[PDB]
Amino acid sequence: MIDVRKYIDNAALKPHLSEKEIEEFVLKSEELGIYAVCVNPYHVKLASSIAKKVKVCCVIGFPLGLNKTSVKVKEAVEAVRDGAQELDIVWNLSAFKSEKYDFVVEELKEIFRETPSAVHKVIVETPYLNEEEIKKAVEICIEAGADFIKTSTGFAPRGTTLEEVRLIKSSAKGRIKVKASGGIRDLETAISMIEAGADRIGTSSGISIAEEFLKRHLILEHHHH
Amino acid sequence: MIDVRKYIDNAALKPHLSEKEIEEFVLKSEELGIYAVCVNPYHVKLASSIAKKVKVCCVIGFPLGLNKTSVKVKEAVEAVRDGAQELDIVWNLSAFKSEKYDFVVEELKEIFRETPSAVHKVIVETPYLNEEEIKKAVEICIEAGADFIKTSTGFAPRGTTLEEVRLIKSSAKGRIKVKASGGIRDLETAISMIEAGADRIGTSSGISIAEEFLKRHLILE
Repeated sequence: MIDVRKYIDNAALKPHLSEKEIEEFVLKSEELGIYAVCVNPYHVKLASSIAKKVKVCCVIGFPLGLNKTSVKVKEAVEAVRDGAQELDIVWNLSAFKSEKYDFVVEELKEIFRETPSAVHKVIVETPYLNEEEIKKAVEICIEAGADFIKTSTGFAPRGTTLEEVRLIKSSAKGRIKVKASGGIRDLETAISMIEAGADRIGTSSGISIAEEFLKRHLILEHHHH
Repeated sequence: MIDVRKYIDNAALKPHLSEKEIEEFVLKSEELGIYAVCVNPYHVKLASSIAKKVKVCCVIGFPLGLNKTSVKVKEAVEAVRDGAQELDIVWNLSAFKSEKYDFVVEELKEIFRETPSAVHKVIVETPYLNEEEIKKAVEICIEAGADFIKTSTGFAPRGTTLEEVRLIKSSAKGRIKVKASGGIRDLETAISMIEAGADRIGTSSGISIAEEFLKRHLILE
C-alpha cells in the first residue's frame, strides 16, 4: 500500500522533447502528486517556472559523466541558479575504472561545495559494476558527502536489479540514501525496488505508474474496510 | 575499396572504458592509419598526448545536446586547449523541435567562434528527425557555417541509412560536407556510406574496419 508518488522522480530527458512537452510533463506530474521532475539543464528554468510543489531535479554531466570537472561544476552551479533544488550528478566512471578514486571523490566534493543548497545524488552506473565495485562506489559517495547514490542513467543494455539496490542498502548502513533508476517502467517494479531499499525511484513512466497506483487504490481494498 | 581509413573517425565513447583502454585504442588506431579518434572531453589530453598523425576529435554537449550554451562553450574551449583538432557538437534538439531555429543557429555560431581553429561538425540526431526536419537541419548547419553535418550520435533506436546520407548530400548540394555515423559496423557498410555521399565515417569499430581493409589489400593486391 506504498504511496509510490512520493518516491517518484519523473524524468523527461529525451532530446527530441519540445519545451511544450516539458511544460505539460511538469504539469501532469504536479497534478498526480509526484514528488519531483528530473530534466536536462536547458529545461531547468522552464521547469522551475511551472513547478509549484513538485521538486525540480537537474541531471549533471548526464548521461556519460565524462565532462571535465570544471564543466561539471559550471553546469551544477548554473542548474541551481536556474531553480534546481536537486542534482543527479554522473560521476567519472572512467576515472573510477582507472582506480583514480581520490579524483572521483574530489570531483564530487568540489561540485557539492559549489552547490550547497541542492540535494546531491551521485549516479554510479551499476550495470557496469560488479559487487566489489559497487561496495567501493558506496564508500566513495559517502566520503564525498552525497545525500543519495543513484544506480543508473538508463543508458545501458541492462536495467538496475533488485540485487543491486539490496547490496547498496546493506553496504550503506544508513549513512546515505538510495535512488533506484533504469528499466523501471511499471508499478510492480517500482514497489519491489522500494521494498528492496530504494528511498527514491527514477523513471520516465511516473505518470503511468502514478495512475496505476491511483486505479488500484480506488478499486482494491486495503485500509480498514 | 578506396582507402576507407582516411575517412574514419574511430570513436571510444563508452564511460566504462578505463584510461588504459583509451590509450590502447588511440595507439591501435594510430598504427592502422585511421584518420582520427573521437573521445569524450575527459580523455582529450590523454588522446592528444599519444596521438602522432591521427587527428583528435572531441564530442561536445554529447550525446543529448541539452546543456546550456555557456557550458557547451566552456567544454569546446577546454577541448581545444587539451589538444582537440576537431569538434563534433550536438545541437540543441529540444530548441529545434520547439522551432527556436535562431537560438539553435546562434548557439552553434557562438561555439564555433570561441574555437576558430577546430573543424566543426554538428550532430543533428537523424534518428529523431523525419525527412523534412533533415532538410531544415542541413540549412541550419550551413547557416551556422559548420564544416560537416553529422547524422546520429550512436545513442538512438536506429542507425543511419544509405537513404539518409543520399538525402543529406543532395540537400547539401556542395554547401557542406557529410559525416555518416550510427550503426556502421563493418567495411562493406563503410564503403557503401562513402559511395552514398559520406565525406567522413563515424564508427566505434574503426579498428576492425581498417584491419579488414588491410587484410583485403594484402590478400588480394
